[PDB]
Order: sequence, then C-alpha cells, then structure tokens
Amino acid sequence: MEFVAKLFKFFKDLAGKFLGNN
Amino acid sequence: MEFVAKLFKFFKDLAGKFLGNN
Amino acid sequence: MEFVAKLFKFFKDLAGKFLGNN
Amino acid sequence: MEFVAKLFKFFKDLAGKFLGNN
Amino acid sequence: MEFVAKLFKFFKDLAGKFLGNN
Amino acid sequence: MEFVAKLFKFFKDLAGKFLGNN
Amino acid sequence: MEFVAKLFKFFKDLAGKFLGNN
Amino acid sequence: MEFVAKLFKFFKDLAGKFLGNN
Amino acid sequence: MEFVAKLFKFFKDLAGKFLGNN
Amino acid sequence: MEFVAKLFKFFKDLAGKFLGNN
Amino acid sequence: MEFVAKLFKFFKDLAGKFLGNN
Amino acid sequence: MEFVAKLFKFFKDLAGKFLGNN
Amino acid sequence: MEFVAKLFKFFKDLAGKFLGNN
Amino acid sequence: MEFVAKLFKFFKDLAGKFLGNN
Amino acid sequence: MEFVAKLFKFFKDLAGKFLGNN
Amino acid sequence: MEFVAKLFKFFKDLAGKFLGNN
Amino acid sequence: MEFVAKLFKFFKDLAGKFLGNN
Amino acid sequence: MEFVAKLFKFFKDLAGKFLGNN
Repeated sequence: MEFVAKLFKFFKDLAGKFLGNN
Repeated sequence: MEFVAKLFKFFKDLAGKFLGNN
Repeated sequence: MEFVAKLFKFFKDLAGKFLGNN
Repeated sequence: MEFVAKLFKFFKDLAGKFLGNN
Repeated sequence: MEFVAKLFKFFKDLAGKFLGNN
Repeated sequence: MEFVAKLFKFFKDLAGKFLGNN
Repeated sequence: MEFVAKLFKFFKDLAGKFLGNN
Repeated sequence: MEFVAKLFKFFKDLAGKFLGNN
Repeated sequence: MEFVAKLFKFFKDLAGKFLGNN
Repeated sequence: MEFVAKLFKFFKDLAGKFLGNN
Repeated sequence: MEFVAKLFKFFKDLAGKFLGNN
Repeated sequence: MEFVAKLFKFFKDLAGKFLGNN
Repeated sequence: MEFVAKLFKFFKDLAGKFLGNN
Repeated sequence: MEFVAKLFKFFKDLAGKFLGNN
Repeated sequence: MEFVAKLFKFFKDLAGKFLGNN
Repeated sequence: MEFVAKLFKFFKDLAGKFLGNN
Repeated sequence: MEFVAKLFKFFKDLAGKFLGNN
Repeated sequence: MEFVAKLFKFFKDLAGKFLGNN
C-alpha cells in the first residue's frame, strides 16, 4: 500500500498548492 | 519506493518554485 | 538512486537560478 | 557518479556566471 | 577524472575572464 | 596530465595578458 | 615536458614584451 | 634542451633590444 | 654548444653596437 | 470527473498487471 | 489533466517493464 | 508539459536499457 | 527545452555505450 | 547551445575511443 | 566557438594517436 | 585563431613523429 | 604569424633529422 | 624575417652535415 499512499499524498499536496493551503 | 518518493518530491518542489513557496 | 537524486537536484538548482532563489 | 557530479557542477557554475551569482 | 576536472576548471576560468570575475 | 595542465595554464596566461590581468 | 614548458614560457615572454609587462 | 634554451634566450634578447628593455 | 653560444653572443653584441648599448 | 475516471482506470490497469490479464 | 495522464502512463509503462509486457 | 514528457521518456528509455529492450 | 533534450540524449548515448548498443 | 552540443559530442567521441567504436 | 572546436579536435586527435586510429 | 591552430598542428605533428606516423 | 610558423617548421625539421625522416 | 630564416637554414644545414644528409 505504500505506492497508493504516496500517490494520494502527492495529489493532495499538489491540490493544496494549487488552491493555496495557508 | 525510493524512486517514486524522489519523483514526487521533485514535482512538488518544482510546483512550489513555480507558484512561489515563501 | 544516486543518479536520479543528482539529476533532480541539478534541475531544481537550475530552476532556482532562473526564477531567482534569494 | 563522479563524472555526472562534475558535469552538473560545471553547468550550474556556468549558469551562475551568466546570470550573475553575487 | 582528472582530465574532465581540468577541462571544466579551464572553461570556468576562461568564462570568468571574459565576463570579469572581480 | 602534465601536458594538459601546461596547455591550459598557457592559454589562461595568454587570455589574461590580452584582456589585462592587473 | 621540458620542451613544452620552455616553448610556453618563450611565447608568454614574447607576448609580454609586445604588450608591455611593466 | 640546451640548444632550445639558448635559441629562446637569443630571440628574447633580440626582441628586448629592438623594443627597448630599459 | 659553444659554437652556438658564441654565434648568439656575437649577433647580440653586433645588434647592441648598431642600436647603441649605452 | 475526468480525474476520478483516470484514477480508476489506472488502479484497474495496475491490478490487471499484477494479477495478469491475458 | 495532461500531467496526471502522463504520470499514470509512465507508472503503467514502468510496471509493464518490470513485470514484463511481451 | 514538454519537460515532464521528456523526463518520463528518458527514465523509460533508461529502464529499457537496464532491463534490456530487444 | 533544448538543453534538457541534449542532456538526456547524452546520458542515454553514454548508457548505450557502457551497456553496449549493437 | 553550441557549446553544450560540442562538449557532449567531445565526451561521447572520447568514450567511444576508450571503449572502442569499431 | 572556434577555439573550443579546435581544442576538442586537438584532444580527440591526440587520443586517437595514443590509442591508435588505424 | 591562427596561433592556436598552428600550435595544435605543431604538437600533433611532433606526436606523430615520436609515435611514428607511417 | 610568420615567426611562429618558421619556428615550428624549424623544430619539426630538426625532429625529423634526429629521428630520421626517410 | 630574413635573419630568422637564414639562421634556421644555417642550423638545419649544419645538423644535416653532422648527421649526414646523403
């Protein structure tokens, strides 16, 4: 499951960068 | 999994540079 | 993995030079 | 890996000279 | 690797002379 | 490598004379 | 290597005489 | 190498006489 | 090498006489 | 919905590769 | 969506290379 | 997207060389 | 993108020379 | 880009000479 | 770029002489 | 560039004489 | 450049006499 | 340049006499 976890963290991290997370 | 982790860090790092991270 | 790490550091370093990192 | 490291340092050093690094 | 190192130092030294390094 | 080193020093020395090194 | 060294010193010495070295 | 050294000293000495060395 | 040395001294001595050496 | 569709196709494609699909 | 599509094709292509696709 | 495409082609090309692609 | 393309071709060309490409 | 292209051709040419290219 | 081209041809020519090119 | 070309031809010519070129 | 050309021809001619050129 | 040419011809002529030129 590590691949899936990393993939999900990466998309969530990119979503947060595009939408702004601060 | 190290290759995937490095690839994801690299794209997130480049996204942060393009969008500005400070 | 050292080749990949070096390649990623090099592109990030060049991106930072082109965009300005200070 | 020394050849790759030297090659990357050399391109980064030349980029810094062309863009100005001080 | 000494030949490569010397070659890179020589091009960087000449770049610095042409662009001015002081 | 001494021949290469001498050749590089000689071209750098001549470049410095032509561009002025003082 | 002595021949090469002498040849390089001689051309540098003549360059310095033609350009002026004082 | 003595012949080469003498030949180089002689041309440098004559260059200095023609250009003036004092 | 004595012949070469004498020949070079003689031409330098004559050059100095023609150009003036005092 | 394209992101979800692509994500589902990708996991199904990887499942098929791991389990064998021919 | 092109980035996601390319990323998914790349992981599927690498999975196929590691597992063998012929 | 050209940078990403080139990066993915390059890693796939290197994977194919290491694993053998003929 | 020409610099990146050239860099990737050069590493792939060197990989092919080291691993043998005929 | 001509400097980079020439540098890459030169290293590939030297690699081919050292490894043998016929 | 002529200086670089000449320098590279000269090192490749000398490498070929040392390794034998016929 | 004529000085550099002549210098390179001269070293290559001398290398060929020392190693034998027929 | 005539002085340099003559000097190089003279050293090559003497090298050929010492090593034998027929 | 006539002096230099004559000097070089004279040394080459004497070298040929000492080493034998027929």
